[PDB]
Amino acid sequence: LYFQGSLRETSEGVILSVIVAPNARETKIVGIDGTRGRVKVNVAAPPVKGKANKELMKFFKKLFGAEVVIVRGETSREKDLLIKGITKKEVIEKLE
Ligand SMILES: [Cl-]
Ligand code: NA
Repeated sequence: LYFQGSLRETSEGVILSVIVAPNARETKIVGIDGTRGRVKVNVAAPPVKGKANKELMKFFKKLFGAEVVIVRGETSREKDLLIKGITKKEVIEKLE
């Protein structure tokens, strides 16, 4: 997997662009959507009541060891996550 099309480094940190597939057995990175420039993430939650947002952010805060917030897409499948205070190098190392 090449994650460089799904990330950009901003003033505040790194914006990781994902597309969520809900209702999964396990939350996990499964591939790259190159048409969207987004990481495909299976999410073990239903897509109701913010449960997929909660699971998604829990999984990524654990992975990066950084504050993760949804900056765009709270009610979309295509969510942009700001990982505050981190470089793109560090995020790519963690995604790999
Ligand atoms: Cl910027
Ligand atoms: Na949700």
